[PDB]
Amino acid sequence: GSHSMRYFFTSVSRPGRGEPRFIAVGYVDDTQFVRFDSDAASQRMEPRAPWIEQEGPEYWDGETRKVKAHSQTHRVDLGTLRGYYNQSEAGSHTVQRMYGCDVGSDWRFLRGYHQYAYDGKDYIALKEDLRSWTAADMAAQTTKHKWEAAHVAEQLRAYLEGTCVEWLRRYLENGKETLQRTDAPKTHMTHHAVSDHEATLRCWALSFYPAEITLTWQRDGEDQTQDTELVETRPAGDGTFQKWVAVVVPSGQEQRYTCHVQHEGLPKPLTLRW
Amino acid sequence: NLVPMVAAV
Amino acid sequence: MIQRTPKIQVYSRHPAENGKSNFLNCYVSGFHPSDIEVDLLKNGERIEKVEHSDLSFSKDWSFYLLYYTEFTPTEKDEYACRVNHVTLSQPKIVKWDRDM
Repeated sequence: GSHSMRYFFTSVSRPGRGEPRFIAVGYVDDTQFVRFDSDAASQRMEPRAPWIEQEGPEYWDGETRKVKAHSQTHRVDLGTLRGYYNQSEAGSHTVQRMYGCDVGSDWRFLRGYHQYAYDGKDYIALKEDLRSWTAADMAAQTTKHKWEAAHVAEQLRAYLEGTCVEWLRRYLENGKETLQRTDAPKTHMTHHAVSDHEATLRCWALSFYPAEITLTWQRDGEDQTQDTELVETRPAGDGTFQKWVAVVVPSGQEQRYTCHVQHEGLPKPLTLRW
Repeated sequence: NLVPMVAAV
Repeated sequence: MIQRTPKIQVYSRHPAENGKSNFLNCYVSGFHPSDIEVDLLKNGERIEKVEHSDLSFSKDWSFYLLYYTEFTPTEKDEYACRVNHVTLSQPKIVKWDRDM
């Protein structure tokens, strides 16, 4: 189906001493493929997926040069924003930026993004049309005026519809053995007595990719949300994901209850029974 | 492939 | 300053079976700011070799990290994750439950 490339950048000022801590990460879908950490020894953009290591020294030199320039931009932004919000030099503050593109089912450009936050709140974001800006407050309005004058949206639209998509496709081919492979959830159910009249049924989904999944309970063929608990989808640590949902049921009535699993790796949804 | 240049706020 | 407290899950990478090598995970998410202290504990004691994922964030800007260490579960040994953050008065301890 659809695929995405996204970069995530976080800079955190350190008023006591020295420059902000800057961390950049790159993803294709739910797979991290590169990282930069200003406090790491290498001072280079580093590979985090086997399939990106195929790229030659020119790639790595270019991404390092760009990511270092990104770092310096965020450093300046922390100063700029402290001024706009009339804050002191004493406290630590955070800037975050995310950008990237999606390709659709036809493998062509679908959507582009470029958004920014200061201290965890929306600051400025490129609209879906990739032509205008959403500014949250009067500080961001100043940035909007600057960015409109400098035609930043135009530069971004060119990258998002061009280079971004092109390289996303390149990565998808080079990493196809994993990036274009779906791992269906491995599912099972457990049973636990909570009293002599009640039991918990837990429906597990393990080792799946991508992270997107739906797990639901039904009772006699109708959706059941009461007396259920559903954990947030979590990383296994080997590139796959995990999730479970549980329901409390009257002892001896377990047969009424069915767990329903929807995932890209499953041709038809799965139904589990105790 | 990172954007060639990021704009400062 | 918006401040969001971390959600915490402690779990194993693979189905847990006594005497079989595995990984213990502590997944922290939904927090802001990004500064956080996460330790994995064996029988109340801090484990030394613990690694973590590179800092990233979700759509709502909140951060997430996976902390993990190689372990072999036994009948006796107890495991937990200990988390401190600016939003927390004291460290929060979440015990590893095999069923969850």
